[PDB]
Order: sequence, then structure tokens, then C-alpha cells
Amino acid sequence: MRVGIPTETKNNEFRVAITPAGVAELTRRGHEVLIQAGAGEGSAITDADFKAAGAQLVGTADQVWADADLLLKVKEPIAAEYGRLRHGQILFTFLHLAASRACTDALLDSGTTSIAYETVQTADGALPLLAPMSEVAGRLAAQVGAYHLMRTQGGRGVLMGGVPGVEPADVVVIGAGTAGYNAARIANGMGATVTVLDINIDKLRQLDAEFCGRIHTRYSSAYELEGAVKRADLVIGAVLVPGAKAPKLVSNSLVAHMKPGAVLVDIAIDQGGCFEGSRPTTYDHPTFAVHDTLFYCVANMPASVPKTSTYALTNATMPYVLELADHGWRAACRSNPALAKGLSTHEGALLSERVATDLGVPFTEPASVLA
Ligand SMILES: CC(C)C(=O)Nc1ncnc2c1ncn2[C@@H]1O[C@H](CO)[C@@H](O)[C@H]1O
Repeated sequence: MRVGIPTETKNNEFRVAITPAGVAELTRRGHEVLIQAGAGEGSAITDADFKAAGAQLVGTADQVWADADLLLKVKEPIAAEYGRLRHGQILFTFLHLAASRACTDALLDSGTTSIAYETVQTADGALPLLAPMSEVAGRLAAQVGAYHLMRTQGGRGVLMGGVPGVEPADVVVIGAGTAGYNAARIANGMGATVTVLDINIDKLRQLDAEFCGRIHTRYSSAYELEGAVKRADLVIGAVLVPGAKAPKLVSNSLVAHMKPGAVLVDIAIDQGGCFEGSRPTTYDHPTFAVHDTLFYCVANMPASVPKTSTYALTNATMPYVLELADHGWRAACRSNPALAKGLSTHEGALLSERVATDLGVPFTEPASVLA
């Protein structure tokens, strides 16, 4: 079985779906690895780096899509790639099918077998392929929040950690999942006074142990949310409700009572955002004004650090890539329930009940295609 990796084609998507380490492991097990020339340059992975690991480098995207039985990507296929979808191909990437009926229809019409990184789910409820991206997005959230607090960036002009005798920035992280924990940790590492809110007290209990009380924890009632947001210099919205679209926790009305020049970073913006006035924005123009405060809602944040996030993503996908490459989609999903929960399409059948509800489309029970 051939494994193919094309260059990512979306705007500012610098990541790549495999590293030389993954190539060497695939090549070692007797698989051809086809990589489009330049696919890894955005992540500081040179064409020579891939070749030396055993990859057969290919000049165009067309040949990768055409010759690969298992096609690894980072983002969903865009319109220019629908014509490349094939019936005898397994596509393994971030899909976000509920957000695109056109992508969903393209996969279905193609008959291709697709598996979504973000719904791969282990028995304990975790999402091991989304998690490294949530980790990166959290840590980024603190450092872009820090930057935009500078007066030269429209912020209040407050240094994250203060200096001796001067007040640190007051940072509120909403949500203590993978992303919020990581945002809280870096914001606290920078010297800020960090308060993390959640409705799951056990998550608060972990934070209280891990930083010995230094990261403050508050139960996330509507009252407590309003109070802390009013006093904050930087608000990080980290409520990434799995599958569900993010609730609007910070209304534009509450934004108008915020400190002037306060900064809001929404790292749930790949799910519509957890602020009311959040709209997906880009890396060139990152911020916009909401009642004399600054909103940051850049989507696909981990792509801005592709050297980090390409490795974080593909370290996590590699064992599923090996199972797929060695056994094919059906046996691999039979053996591994976590991989099965990512099954999205196969031969015109939509296999995700959540997507199928959200779009109004025939839902095929995943058991029918596997057993
Ligand atoms: C007033 C209402 C609007 C409210 O308080 N809402 C919330 N406030 C803080 N945290 C919340 C939350 N709803 C979920 N979460 C947590 O965010 C993490 C996401 O991974 C999860 O751990 C989850 O428990």
C-alpha cells in the first residue's frame, strides 16, 4: 500500500501531515511514501530531509493523489481538490464536515473512505489527535494575548507579569480543558495573575494541585464569569465544547463594560467561537475592535507555528497511520475503537451521526460498514 502526503493548499496552512520520522517508520515497513515536492518546507522540513528518510518525492500534487492508497493531510480538501478524490482511497485528515456541506457532498459522491482526526476518540472520552492542537492553541493564546496588550497594538499597555512593585496583568482563562490549562500555564509562566474558570470542579482541583494555588480557580457561574471578565486585562476563551458549537459566554454587552483596551482571545474559533462577537479572522489582520476592546479570533492558530504543530500532530497520528497503512481502513477500525469513532464517509455513506444531524443527510450506522 502506497501512502501519499500532498502539500497543504489552504491559506497560510504551513503544516504537513508527516515528518521524516513517520516516513522512515513507514518506509521501514515496506510502504512507498509519496510526498509532493516542497510539502514540508513550511515546517522547516526540506525535500532532502524527506528523501533521506526514504520518501519518493514527486513533482506535482496530481501524482500524489493519483498513486496513494492512504492519503494523509492536515486540513480538509478544498474545492480545487474535490476532483482528486478517488473511490479506492483512504483520506485521513481534519475534516470538520458539519461546517461544510460541500466538502461532505464531495467526499460522499467520490465514494472515498475518510476518517476525521478530530473525532478519533478513546474509551476515556479523550481526543488524542485534537489534543496536541488544543495544546498548541492554548500556549499560543497566552503569547498573542501578551503581545496585543502592548499599547502599540491597541491594547491597554500592560506587561503580562508586571515588574516588582507594579501590578501584573489580570488574566482570565475560561475553561480548564487541554487548551485552557495550557493557556493558563504559559500566562502564569509569564508572571500574570491567572484565574481559570470551569464548571468541572475536578479540573479546578487539578489546577490547584499542579501550581500549588498559584493559578487561581473559580467555579464558573454566570455571576463569577461577569465579575472576573470585568476586572481582566486579558480574557482567554477556552471552552471547546466537543462537537457542539461553542456557547456565547462573553456577550458584546459584557464586552462594553470591560476595561478599556482589554484583549479577548477566542481559541474556540474553529467551532464558531465562545464569544458573542467573535468572527473568524486571519493572520494579516488579526484583531478588530469591539467597544474599545480588542478581539483576537484567528482560526487554525497552530498553523502559525508549523515547526511545532506538524510534529505535535503527526506524533499523535503516527500509530493510526501505521495501522491504516498495514491493515486498511476496515480491519484497522475493527481492531481500534478510537480510530473507528473518526470514520466519516465510505462509498457514499455518511458514518457520523453528529454531522448527519447537523446537515440533514442520511446517516449510516458505522457498524454496517465494519461488521
Ligand atoms: C455561565 C456558563 C456559560 C458557563 O459558565 N460556561 C462555562 N464556563 C467555564 N467553563 C466551561 C463552561 N462550559 C464548559 N466549560 C468547560 O470548558 C472546558 C472545555 O474543554 C470544559 O472543561 C468545560 O467543563
